[PDB]
Amino acid sequence: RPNLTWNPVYQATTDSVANSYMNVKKWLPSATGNMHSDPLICRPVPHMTY
Amino acid sequence: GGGGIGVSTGTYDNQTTYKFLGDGWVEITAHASRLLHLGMPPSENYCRVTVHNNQTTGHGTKVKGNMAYDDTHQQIWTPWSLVDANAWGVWFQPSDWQFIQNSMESLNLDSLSQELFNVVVKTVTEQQGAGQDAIKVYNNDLTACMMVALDSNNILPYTPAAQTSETLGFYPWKPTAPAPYRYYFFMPRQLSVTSSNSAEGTQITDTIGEPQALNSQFFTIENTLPITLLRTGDEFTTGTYIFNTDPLKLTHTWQTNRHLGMPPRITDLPTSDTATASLTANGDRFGSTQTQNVNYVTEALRTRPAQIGFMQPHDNFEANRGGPFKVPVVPLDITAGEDHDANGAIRFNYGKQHGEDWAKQGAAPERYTWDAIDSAAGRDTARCFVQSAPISIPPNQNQILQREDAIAGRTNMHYTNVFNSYGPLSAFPHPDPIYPNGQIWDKELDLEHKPRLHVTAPFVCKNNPPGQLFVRLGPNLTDQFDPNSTTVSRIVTYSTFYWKGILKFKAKLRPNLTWNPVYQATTDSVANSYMNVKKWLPSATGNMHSDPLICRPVPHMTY
Amino acid sequence: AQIGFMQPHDNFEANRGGPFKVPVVPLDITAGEDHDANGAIRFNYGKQHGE
Amino acid sequence: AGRTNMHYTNVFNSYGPLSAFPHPDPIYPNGQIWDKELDLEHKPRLHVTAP
Amino acid sequence: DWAKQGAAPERYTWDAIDSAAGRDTARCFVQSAPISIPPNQNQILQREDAI
Amino acid sequence: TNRHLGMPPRITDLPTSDTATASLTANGDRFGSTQTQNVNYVTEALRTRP
Amino acid sequence: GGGGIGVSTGTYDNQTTYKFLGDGWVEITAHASRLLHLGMPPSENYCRVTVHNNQTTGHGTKVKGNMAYDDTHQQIWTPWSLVDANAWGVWFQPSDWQFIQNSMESLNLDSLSQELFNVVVKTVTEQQGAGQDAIKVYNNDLTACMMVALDSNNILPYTPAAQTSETLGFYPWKPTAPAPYRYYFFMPRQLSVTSSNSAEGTQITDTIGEPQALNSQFFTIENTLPITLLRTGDEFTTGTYIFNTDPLKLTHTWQTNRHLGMPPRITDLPTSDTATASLTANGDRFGSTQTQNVNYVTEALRTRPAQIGFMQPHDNFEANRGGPFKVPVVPLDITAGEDHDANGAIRFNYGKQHGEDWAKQGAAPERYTWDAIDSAAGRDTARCFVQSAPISIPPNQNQILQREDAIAGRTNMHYTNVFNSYGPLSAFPHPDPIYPNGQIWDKELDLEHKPRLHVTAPFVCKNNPPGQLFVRLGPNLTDQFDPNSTTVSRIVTYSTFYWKGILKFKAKLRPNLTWNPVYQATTDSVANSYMNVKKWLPSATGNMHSDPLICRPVPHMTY
Ligand SMILES: CC(=O)N[C@@H]1[C@@H](O)[C@H](O[C@H]2O[C@H](CO)[C@H](O)[C@H](O[C@]3(C(=O)O)C[C@H](O)[C@@H](NC(C)=O)[C@H]([C@H](O)[C@H](O)CO)O3)[C@H]2O)[C@@H](CO)O[C@H]1O
Ligand SMILES: CC(=O)N[C@@H]1[C@@H](O)[C@H](O[C@H]2O[C@H](CO)[C@H](O)[C@H](O[C@]3(C(=O)O)C[C@H](O)[C@@H](NC(C)=O)[C@H]([C@H](O)[C@H](O)CO)O3)[C@H]2O)[C@@H](CO)O[C@H]1O
Ligand SMILES: CC(=O)N[C@@H]1[C@@H](O)[C@H](O[C@H]2O[C@H](CO)[C@H](O)[C@H](O[C@]3(C(=O)O)C[C@H](O)[C@@H](NC(C)=O)[C@H]([C@H](O)[C@H](O)CO)O3)[C@H]2O)[C@@H](CO)O[C@H]1O
Repeated sequence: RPNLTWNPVYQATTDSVANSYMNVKKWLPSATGNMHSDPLICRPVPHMTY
Repeated sequence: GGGGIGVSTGTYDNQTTYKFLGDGWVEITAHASRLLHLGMPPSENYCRVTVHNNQTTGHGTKVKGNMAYDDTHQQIWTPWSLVDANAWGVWFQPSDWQFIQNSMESLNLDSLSQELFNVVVKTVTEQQGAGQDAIKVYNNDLTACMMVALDSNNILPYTPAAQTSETLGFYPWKPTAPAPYRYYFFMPRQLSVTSSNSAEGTQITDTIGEPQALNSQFFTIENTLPITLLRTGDEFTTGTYIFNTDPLKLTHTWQTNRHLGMPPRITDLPTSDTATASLTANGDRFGSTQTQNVNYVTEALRTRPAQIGFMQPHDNFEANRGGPFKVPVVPLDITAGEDHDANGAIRFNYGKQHGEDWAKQGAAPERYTWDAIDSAAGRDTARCFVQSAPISIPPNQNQILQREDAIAGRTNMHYTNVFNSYGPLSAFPHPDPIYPNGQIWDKELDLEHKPRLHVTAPFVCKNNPPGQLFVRLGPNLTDQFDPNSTTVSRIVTYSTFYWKGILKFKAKLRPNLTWNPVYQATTDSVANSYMNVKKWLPSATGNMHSDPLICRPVPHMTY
Repeated sequence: AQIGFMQPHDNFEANRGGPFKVPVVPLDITAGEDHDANGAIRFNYGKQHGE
Repeated sequence: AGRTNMHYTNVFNSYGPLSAFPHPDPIYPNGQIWDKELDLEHKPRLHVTAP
Repeated sequence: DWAKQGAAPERYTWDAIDSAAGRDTARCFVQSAPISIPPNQNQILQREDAI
Repeated sequence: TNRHLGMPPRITDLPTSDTATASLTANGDRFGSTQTQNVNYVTEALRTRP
Repeated sequence: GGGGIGVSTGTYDNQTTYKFLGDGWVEITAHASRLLHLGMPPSENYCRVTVHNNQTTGHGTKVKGNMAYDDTHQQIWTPWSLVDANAWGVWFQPSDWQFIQNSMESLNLDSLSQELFNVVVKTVTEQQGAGQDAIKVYNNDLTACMMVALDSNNILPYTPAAQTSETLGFYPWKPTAPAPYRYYFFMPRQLSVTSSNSAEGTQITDTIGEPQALNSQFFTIENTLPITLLRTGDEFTTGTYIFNTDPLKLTHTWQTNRHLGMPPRITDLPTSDTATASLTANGDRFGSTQTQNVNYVTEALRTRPAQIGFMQPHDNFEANRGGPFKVPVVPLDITAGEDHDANGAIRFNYGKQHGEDWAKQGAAPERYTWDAIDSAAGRDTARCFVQSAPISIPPNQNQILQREDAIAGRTNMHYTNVFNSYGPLSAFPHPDPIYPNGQIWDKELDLEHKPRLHVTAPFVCKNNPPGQLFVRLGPNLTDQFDPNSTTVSRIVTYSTFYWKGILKFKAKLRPNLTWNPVYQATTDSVANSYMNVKKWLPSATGNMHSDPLICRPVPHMTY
């Protein structure tokens, strides 16, 4: 993608905030090995239409 | 050498040349030159300005039913200005338009080249005089520079000035000015839908939101475009853009679904010139219909190849995260019912530089409504009707949906307002060009899938539109400058520069194959006539006005 | 996607040339025998064409 | 609109970007074979009279 | 989630990331031409209007 | 959206304070194009969009 | 020919181009252009100025225990100014930084080129007006000249302005100014070490010394550098410097000594997701330790290959012939104890041109503390402890040196303050770059033996750094000039010139080999969030602020 905007752009990122849809814990294996893959965001960068 | 402060850096040329090539092909090269006045930007800072009309009185949005008066939005104000010349009037004398409309059958864009020359930057100083009437002295800042930028890759938001009537002037002998460049910035916007009859307690929700990262884009001319500094003896050239577009028909249609295919056979020829003719009994007549409950064929029930034109929802004020908006309507024939909104008539407001009578005093702008010249795809809402199948002719009050029929108990609401007949059989003409207050070319929308046509311009660049030309005056700093201070004392400075553009068109002479004489755009001397030549003649005081001219005067057979 | 589509019935639109039955894409009358809703084509012919 | 025999179906158009329909069937022997296209800058997807 | 016990399947609703082509039905409205601003209860088709 | 297409309306003057809004030219005196003729004013909502 | 007063002598270019070469290599060419305002030097004489704060009150050095407030020093003031652009913000939009941080894994300097163009020298004259409000008239001195010098051989003292926040502005649309060049001159300096609790009679020794030949060096730009006189139609070019430096990692580490090597084998897998696991009895566990008094192996006693990070003396105010100075500390992780000083956190104070909210009123500068993004080499002083050999676990109050233990009877003094664990096994990460208030490159110290790294910049030229650019306005003498007189009547004169620089970088795209999603630098719309996009968006009044952005967001395996 090209970068031509002064303002920083929104990017898909994980966090450590508790009960956060993006808590890395979700994409990490459990102690028993249980794994889950919740849907990830797409098209995070905006583009000018006109 | 070539560069010099005392030498001119360009040539004023404003003439439309016609080169007839052959087989009826015409190369129309339109030269346009204008003098531009640029001043210092009130601020040298990019600004995120918010406009919000929450007034609880007048045309505010806290007034029940003023939803349409919504002018709320956020925009990035830029110290840069824009030299936009995308309007038919900036490229052709009224006569040129007439010749093309009356003699040519097709017109397509070819190439565009633009040049900035003869830059003059001047400083204003005030000398003290008697009566305390300080005189203003204008001096030449030979070393001063004007910043010029061209966005060829079209990275910055496209802003056609024609819509705001902020394009260059339509009169080559009058000075002009560029338009301050500005672009919308996403801002959450929600406005409740109410009515003048809504309960007094009804609370209207007029709310604006804080910037959202997912949709926040801030661009600066400096961090995106290469900027050329222009001094008195400097010139700018934009090269030669090539237009890749679809040709525009200079002819109108007239054939409705009732004029498609072999007409019904008359029994016998009319007896007298004042006599009508008779067809075979509908029951005995041969033909094809799509209604089976009936055992007869009538011109109205006859199956036609397709649908010329289509019904369009009226005042469909849709609403997104950006507030309510009038859904655009394909410009078609208002018909004999003069149903402008039903057919998308375009009413535009303009100023003296764009054809308002210079004599006209008062701020009130000139307002003209453009009705499509087309006479084939229009819809007369008052005559349109829907019947119940199995078709029963004649029907009863409960077997037909006439327009007067109220919808949802709203007396003035009719199915026509919410009826969309667009389908795979809908066939309509393309928007007519509007000299001289009409945008010529337009940028396509970067959506994976796009609209069939744009209601604002007859031409849509099929790839990348001509680059926007940006101009600004640099801060003329004084002796006192604190880089850590917001305030920036600056020398009053203005600049004048000449702009020249060359727009080329590929047109083709129209064929003449009709016995009857054809309708042509002509002027007259009849008093109070929209075409009284006096209108396009200079006044005694020199006042000039250019009222819109007709287009597509010659009809062409549709089927 | 959508196989087929609903089509306005007896949309008699009107221009400068008078009223006209809007054509309907010929589709399946279905088990409801909805001919007009699906644009059934009824044609009238003479001896030279199969009468 | 209080019309007993009028139903939303009569004024309902579901044509959209997802609508997919077959093309008109030829009708031996009383059927037009070829047809002329309409000289409109933009044209219909198909003609109901000819395949 | 492998831990999630019970037959009940995992259910997720995907909302389009797009923020430009959506339609807020509650805010959408249709007015009568000739347009009269501000309109009266009989000059505007608000959503709450029953059909 | 359609409300973010084309050159925005010209603000009369820049906002005075960071907490201040801006004013446009009177809709009656404002220049522009609409598809509604029963009205003699141009409003961002009534503005003709491509 | 090419030279002319009316012709421009350069092009404004401020865009970051990204050229993807292959195998993931990226050529990042950063163009930066700024308008500079230069004024007449208050004096045209080089001056040996002495600063000495001997006040017996307030923040003076005759106050017991104000040793740290020492600002005493001698400097050679020069009529010359310096065009320094050694700061990350002067070369990249906030977005550019984010893209590089989130997508690239390495970054190295390549080449640097600088150009001075469009020189404009103007004179200020005052005309008498009513109300005795003399107006200031600004005229063009076409024949005036601006003196430019480049010290490529680096003979003059190196002065990175970034440290004084005196580099060029970080906003390309705002005018900027160079920084007055000045360099320290050796001056004997001795200050006694006292405490707020010292005896009232305690006499503090605050003494300064006379210049010492053994250490006296006076340099003048004129007698050391070739000077280029620049007139309105003149241009300066510094050529293309080539950077010979070591690449910078754009990734952080997380592995401490407790995360090095094969982990201990769990007896059995955890039973429930909420259950922990058990290892083999430390007595029966296999492994290697460096403590023999114990017959067991514990993760903490396990022998590790080396030492990730190291303890550093706190506030080691060492003292030479130049007075006391805070010994620098390798920037590391403040850890969960937030031990900033123990880990060398960098707190910097800057002004509007460098990211202070333009709205912020008051002289008070913006103050930000930079904590190293690293999470592996930090030291939590509160948790650190030293035990006595033969190791006795658990130890007694006399067998362990906990932090709270006072040293030399000073209650708040702890061994940690005087403990240095740097050794042959110490392994630490290199200083993180700090957009946008961070020095990029730095000069190496001409000592026969040099430091492993510099705490001020991520890049150290391994040979000779880019030459410093010096600019000054020549004395505009009047009619009255006495060469034998010290006083020099001069015409008020100021100059404005455009600076353009091209900095090129060799970067490499990061690899993705982890199942879990990776942490990326992102903005949000959450209210009062350090990353609320509103911060990097222009205000309604145009106020702009650039708060520091995170770096090295992606982690990399250390061992
Ligand atoms: C006569 C009738 O049955 N109804 C008219 C109706 O036509 C009229 O609408 C327009 O026509 C009048 C005719 O005088 C007038 O033109 C109106 O307003 C102006 C305008 O918008 O300012 C007057 C301007 O002078 C004119 N422009 C020029 C330079 O001639 C424009 C322009 O011609 C018009 O916008 C084209 O559509 O029209 C028109 O709105 C309305 C007026 O309320 O009602 C009856 O008078
Ligand atoms: C809070 C409010 O105003 N209204 C909520 C409404 O949002 C909620 O709908 C969803 O949100 C809740 C929030 O806890 C919950 O997520 C609901 O149901 C589940 C589901 O469908 O099973 C729970 C799942 O755990 C979740 N998936 C995972 C793995 O996290 C899914 C999924 O997030 C969701 O389908 C995405 O749309 O949601 C959601 O339906 C409804 C619930 O009745 O009403 C209020 O609680
Ligand atoms: C909350 C707690 O346990 N202790 C806080 C402690 O964090 C705080 O130190 C800093 O954090 C506060 C939080 O509001 C504030 O940021 C302090 O001072 C400022 C400053 O130095 O001027 C305020 C500025 O607005 C800010 N910069 C900007 C533009 O946001 C800077 C900057 O964020 C900071 O220097 C980064 O380290 O901080 C901080 O010093 C102290 C304050 O005494 O004690 C508790 O409040």
